[PDB]
Amino acid sequence: SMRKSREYEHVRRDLDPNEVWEIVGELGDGAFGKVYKAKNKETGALAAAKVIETKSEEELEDYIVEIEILATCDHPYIVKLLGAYYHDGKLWIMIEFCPGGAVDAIMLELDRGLTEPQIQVVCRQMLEALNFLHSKRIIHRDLKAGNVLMTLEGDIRLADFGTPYWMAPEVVMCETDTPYDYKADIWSLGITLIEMAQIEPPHHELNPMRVLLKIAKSDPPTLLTPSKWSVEFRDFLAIALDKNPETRPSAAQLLEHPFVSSITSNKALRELVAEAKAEVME
Ligand SMILES: Cc1ccc(-n2nc(C(C)(C)C)cc2NC(=O)Nc2ccc(OCCN3CCOCC3)c3ccccc23)cc1
Repeated sequence: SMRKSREYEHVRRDLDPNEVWEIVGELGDGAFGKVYKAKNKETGALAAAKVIETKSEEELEDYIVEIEILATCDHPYIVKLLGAYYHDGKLWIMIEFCPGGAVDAIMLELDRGLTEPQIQVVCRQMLEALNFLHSKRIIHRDLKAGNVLMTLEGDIRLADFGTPYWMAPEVVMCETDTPYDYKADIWSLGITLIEMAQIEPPHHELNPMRVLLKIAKSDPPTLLTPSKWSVEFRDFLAIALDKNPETRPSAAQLLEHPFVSSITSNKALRELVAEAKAEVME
């Protein structure tokens, strides 16, 4: 047999998105692609929409993988799928708009890194989400501050905009599957905490040519000024930034670590997003 133009479970090809969704503007960009802000026709709910110019039905089948993953990952600390449409020769993906901004953009505008209680909340929530991702046998593979988006309410939304300062050593060294692929996120998480503490990641100052080398041959990175930080934090990094994927701890194991195991309030991150919000206009 052979199938032509299959009907995908979370996609509607029988309806224009412009019936439901009003294009309000361009949400900036990098080298990611073409993303747009949009308003709901019935409710006025804000959302972000990306559009891809798919030539063939073989291409379309590739790009919908992102939709299948987004749909199956319904969790309080992960971007949330609202819908997908395939109209004309354009695939539309939409998720709930995030008005806090990426954690790195927050750091840029304040010209300062996060405080420790700020880092603790991000860490605990990132951990809750990774534990869920690994629950579904899904690996992120590109964790960094730029993929941590913020709401005004105080909670993160984990994203992925699909140079390698956050790459795990076993992945740097690889020349070719393995039972400890999920662990690579845990290295990247650790590098993300240092990025959040010091604005930039380790080895930021080097020729990018040298970065894979440096990561392969160096001892795990540590905080530039340990005295400024808690013992719980330094210890957390030490066991998270383990070069052996086999002895590196799971997301679940770290949740029990005293650096995050008593964090219940999201307050410090509510307070953070507000400062950033207040300095947008002045
Ligand atoms: C191949 C592939 C497969 C899966 C993914 N993938 N995996 C995840 C998990 C792991 C977190 C569940 C998430 C994603 N994808 C994303 O999070 N992708 C996106 C990033 C940034 C965006 O917009 C910019 C930000 N914008 C403005 C602020 O408010 C939020 C929206 C997006 C706008 C609309 C639709 C998707 C967007 C990625 C790639």
